[PDB]
Amino acid sequence: SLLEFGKMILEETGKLAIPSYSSYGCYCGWGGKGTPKDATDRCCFVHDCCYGNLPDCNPKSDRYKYKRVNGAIVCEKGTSCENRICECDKAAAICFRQNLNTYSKKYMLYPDFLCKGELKC
Ligand SMILES: CN1[C@@H]2CC[C@H]1C[C@H](OC(=O)[C@H](CO)c1ccccc1)C2
Repeated sequence: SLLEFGKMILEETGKLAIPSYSSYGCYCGWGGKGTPKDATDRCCFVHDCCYGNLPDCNPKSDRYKYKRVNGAIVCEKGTSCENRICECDKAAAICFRQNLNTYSKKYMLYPDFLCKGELKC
């Protein structure tokens, strides 16, 4: 679920999902179009594609379970949708962590008109 993803993001990065990642660049928090602005935005692009691989799943609301094995995220078995959603979220949280070194506040609340063009998954 979105709330679980937000908790995972905070655990991983030390940043609150809202507002650090809810309106960032062209793909974080609201998706759509444009060339991703930087590595963090590319994490969101891929996360959006990942959810897009699951047409008949409901990532915003469906809850999954996971544990930590030392720092590692381990998705625990639930329904097939839950397992796949968890793997999408885990990857995005790791990606955000890997790209904190280039996170830029200038991309928070990024305006929609600066995001044009389709980028295929
Ligand atoms: C799980 N749902 C999909 C359709 C709305 C959502 C979120 C999707 O893509 C996103 O993760 C983005 C954030 O990057 C998002 C946009 C708008 C609302 C919630 C999430 C796929």
